[PDB]
Amino acid sequence: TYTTRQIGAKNTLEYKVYIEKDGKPVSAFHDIPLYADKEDNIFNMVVEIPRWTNAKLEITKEETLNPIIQNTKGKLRFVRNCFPHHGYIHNYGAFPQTWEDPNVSHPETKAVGDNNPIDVLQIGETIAYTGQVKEVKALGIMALLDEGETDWKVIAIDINDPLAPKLNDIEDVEKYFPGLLRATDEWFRIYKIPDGKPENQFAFSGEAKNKKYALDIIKETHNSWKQLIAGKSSDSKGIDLTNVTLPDTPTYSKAASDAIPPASPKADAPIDKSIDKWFF
Amino acid sequence: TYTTRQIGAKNTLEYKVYIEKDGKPVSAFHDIPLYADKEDNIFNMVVEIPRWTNAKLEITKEETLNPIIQNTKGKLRFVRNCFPHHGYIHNYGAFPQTWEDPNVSHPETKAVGDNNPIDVLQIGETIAYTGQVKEVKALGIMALLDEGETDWKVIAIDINDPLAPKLNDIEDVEKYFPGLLRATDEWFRIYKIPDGKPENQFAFSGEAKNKKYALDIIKETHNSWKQLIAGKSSDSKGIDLTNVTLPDTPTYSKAASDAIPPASPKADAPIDKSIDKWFF
Repeated sequence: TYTTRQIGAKNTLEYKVYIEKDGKPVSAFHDIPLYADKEDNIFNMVVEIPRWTNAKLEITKEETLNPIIQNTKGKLRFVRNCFPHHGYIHNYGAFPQTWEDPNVSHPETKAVGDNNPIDVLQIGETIAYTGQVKEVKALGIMALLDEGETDWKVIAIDINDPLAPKLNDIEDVEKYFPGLLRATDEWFRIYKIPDGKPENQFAFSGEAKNKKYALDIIKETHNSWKQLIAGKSSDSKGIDLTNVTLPDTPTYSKAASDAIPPASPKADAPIDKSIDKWFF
Repeated sequence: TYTTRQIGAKNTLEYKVYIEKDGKPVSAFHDIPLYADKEDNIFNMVVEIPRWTNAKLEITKEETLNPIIQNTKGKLRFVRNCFPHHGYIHNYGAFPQTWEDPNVSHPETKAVGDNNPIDVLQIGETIAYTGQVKEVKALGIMALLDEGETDWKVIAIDINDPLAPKLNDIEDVEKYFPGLLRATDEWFRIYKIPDGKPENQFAFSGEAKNKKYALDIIKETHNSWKQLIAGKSSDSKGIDLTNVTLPDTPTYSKAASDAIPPASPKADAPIDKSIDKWFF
């Protein structure tokens, strides 16, 4: 996408993240393709959860979509610091341009699909870029069945980062990052534990596929989101489609950019000392 | 001790940390007792390595002692981010007022003793205070024999922090923080690995004692440092003893406080992206 605007905050509850594309705002999940960068190579992705971070920000329902500190009980959602590890490790992306239809769950995914786009986790040597739009190639794919919701795990890396031609499938890692697998598997369950959510239960007995399953899963991810733009296609379009990158959608308001107020970066808001808590 | 002055930096190489006691500077390892706070309870300690931190700062040879980013090869010493875990986890203290005499190693400590004071690691819910002088009670004690050097591990916690009357011995943790033990054991070895230092090899086959061994080990720690102040006592006094808290030492220059230039906190200096590296 390019650069983004920092809406001063980081927790408070006003920190509005807005990524900008070239010369003007943008829109993740919409104004963010994917199969870009050597169609026969990989694609770009967005970030909204740097490693070692108890914070969790998303992007949906706002206009152009943007990460945030999800709420629910009037307050920022801080992910527990599970004993093993720290806060949030893996980074997190969200191959924007896709949508996990709640219904349609393909074979081997009863929990059908969900709302939020797709979850992507890249093990890039460098930290995250809370909205940092960097490239990366898909490796393996992980699936997690939680609260009747078809969840999947994508493996992407900074194609530009070292270990490029080194990682091109699941097998690898084990040799390079032999401990990133099972390390991710659980960490997810307990992720809900200290919060009111016991375990989850990974799909496929608990095994993940390779890029083959990723590319496909990632492919049928955009299409499901593409065949949606159409207009009414989806019988349930609860979100902002508006896209100035598709003059073929009754939502091409290329004027929804200037409207976006200029960035207002303030300062990282202090986080309750409750976080940094190793929940065993 | 009280408050301290931040010598702007955090890495650059000018970040000079200087803790202040009440109304005036101080001196760790010297102007920092220990058996203070219910002689029949615990004692205070200093910090210089917050959890999840690849940075390593000490305090010795400067005047009043102060943490730093040890060098050796013209450059800040950044601890690897070993795969398992992150950067630096445990915090780290240094029951100032003691000294591990290079010679004299008691029975069960061939590698005799070393220089640096004593290493202390407290699992306080709250983060560290790079120099934060907080209380805490001693629990267990760990020893590590590396490069012919009698190293020990102290277990202290924010007596004020939760899990107080809960933790009072090694056994515990296992139930409270069942995973903090072995978690510390190694993490140390590989600590040198990605740097040029293979493994280490914990002492006592690799087992640690309880508070009993800690209190004693911690006790004979100060004495060894006390019987030193005397003056020449130690045949090798390579450091600054100057102490304005002991008008009984040819180094009681209570005037070494005003001299200390006022704090000059600047801003956290950017750290090479080389750090945040999970070395498997």
